[PDB]
Amino acid sequence: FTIPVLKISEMTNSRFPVPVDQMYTSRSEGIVVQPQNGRATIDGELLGTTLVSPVSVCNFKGNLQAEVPGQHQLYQLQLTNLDGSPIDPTDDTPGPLGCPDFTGLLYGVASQRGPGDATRAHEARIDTGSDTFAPKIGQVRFYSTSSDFETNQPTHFTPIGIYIEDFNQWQLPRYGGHLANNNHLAPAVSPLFPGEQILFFRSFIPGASGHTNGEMDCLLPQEFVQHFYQEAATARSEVALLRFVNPDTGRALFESKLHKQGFMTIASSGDHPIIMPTNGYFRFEAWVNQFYSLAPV
Amino acid sequence: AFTIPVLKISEMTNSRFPVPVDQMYTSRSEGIVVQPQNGRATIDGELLGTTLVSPVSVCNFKGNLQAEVHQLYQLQLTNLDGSPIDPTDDTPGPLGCPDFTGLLYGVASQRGPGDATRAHEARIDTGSDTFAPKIGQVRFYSTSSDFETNQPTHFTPIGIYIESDFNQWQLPRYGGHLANNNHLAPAVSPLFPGEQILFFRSFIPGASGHTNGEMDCLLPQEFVQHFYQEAATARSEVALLRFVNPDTGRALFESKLHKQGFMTIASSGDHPIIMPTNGYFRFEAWVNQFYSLAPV
Repeated sequence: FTIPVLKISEMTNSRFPVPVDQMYTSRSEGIVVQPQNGRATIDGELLGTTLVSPVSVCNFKGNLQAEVPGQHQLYQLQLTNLDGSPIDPTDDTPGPLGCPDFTGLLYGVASQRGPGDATRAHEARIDTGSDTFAPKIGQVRFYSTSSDFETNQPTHFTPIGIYIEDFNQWQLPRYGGHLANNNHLAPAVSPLFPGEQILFFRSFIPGASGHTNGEMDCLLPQEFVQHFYQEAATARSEVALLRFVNPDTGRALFESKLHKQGFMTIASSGDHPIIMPTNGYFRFEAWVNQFYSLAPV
Repeated sequence: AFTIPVLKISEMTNSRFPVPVDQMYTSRSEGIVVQPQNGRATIDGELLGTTLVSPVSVCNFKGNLQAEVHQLYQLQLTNLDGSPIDPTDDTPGPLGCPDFTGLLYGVASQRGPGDATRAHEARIDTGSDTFAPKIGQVRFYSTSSDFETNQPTHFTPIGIYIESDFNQWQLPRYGGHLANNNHLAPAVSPLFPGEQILFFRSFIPGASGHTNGEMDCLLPQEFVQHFYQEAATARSEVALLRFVNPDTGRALFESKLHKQGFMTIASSGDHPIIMPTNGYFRFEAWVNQFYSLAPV
């Protein structure tokens, strides 16, 4: 079994198409950690709405069906899957792969190519928390400060950041609209062993407006998802022991438990970033059980 | 031991622009020098040009909003990973720097003071005289004046703006109009008769005007990452590959993966290489540059 050699700064966030900024740990007090993107067993089984492509999460693609009545510069998208295939509500997923897994005002740019090679693009916002947001059945709407959009022309939404007018990275959206309950969701995760906390790979996504640190925590960097999908090595135990080492010194910095279901934990207490030498990276050490005792920090 | 990751064309990421690969494509490249700087990696694991491993960083910019030169701003670039720009590096420019000339359309965002944020459309003319990323000098025009001076700023790429036109094979002057490029990954071309380079093409978004946004890269970003990661020794100058249909069982065609980091096939003319969706490349054997490939 193996994990690719990568510095924190070479990692890609698996919940938003941007690099990882830092490792971070938390008590996650009063919160259910149940992301749907960046979900993969160390076995190579992708969960939730997780796809392998690292530049597709939070992107949308589909036909510009029409403009909603009354509301201006608010457009209705008829989604296809990001790879072009038609949206299939019968799939055993909460929603289309790469679909945002948080509630908030997603800021981005909607572009079109057509008729012919004619193109146009403008800022756009999609409220993943709005009642009408129903990507599971292909119904998604975006607001734009421009009316320069063609009806029935291929359209794509490129994500950028969050717009604050609120952004809740742990609040799952209703993939099927206000009249449907989510299903097929990757399970929530949490540390079960005393003194441990989940280790997150955090990024500060861009803010388009208002106040926000745009904190976005994912359980595994996208590269680990791709590697597990690719290797499909058998999990010899429920926990793969990793050890963060500093190639510069030869010094190892701390150990972490990579759980079979796809998340890491460390022996730590409180909400704080895990600051380490820039060239540090994780390496597989051995197979242990969930009772393995880790030294703090 | 050499290997290439199992991937469908639709699972591949373009190495010159942060978007998925749309299709394989081949060309005579008539009257054109193929010398991209991004997506450059020897099958040995040696990264060339301005190539980085991160798949979401190419064509992005980061730095301080130094000042206004009307709604034209001067950036004081840092490397994408935060480290200061170092012109002494043996690279043409900072890693991930665009390797084409044109009007790059995107969005410039800021966070600061405190957790205050703001973002607006922005354009960077990688062909403009002032464009000098090798020394950290880059400017962006925005239809908004809502930008803070001396606040961390980031440029997220999106597409091309057509008004100076997009030329995917014209390298920008990384050091500004008063300096010549250097440390450039070498140009590549097919040397064997009847062969042409096999490109991994994507249609990047158009922000305005007419354009198919064709962007051809020599290797999908995943192969760059894999070679960087494996660093397996090249037993010969050419790694023979086969594109197989897992559905059926048999080969569709063969391609030669050159040690320097580019592929060629036996083909003639400019056209897309259309194959069954589940098809993917696999390493077959080590051959020399004289290996004869069957057409198509």
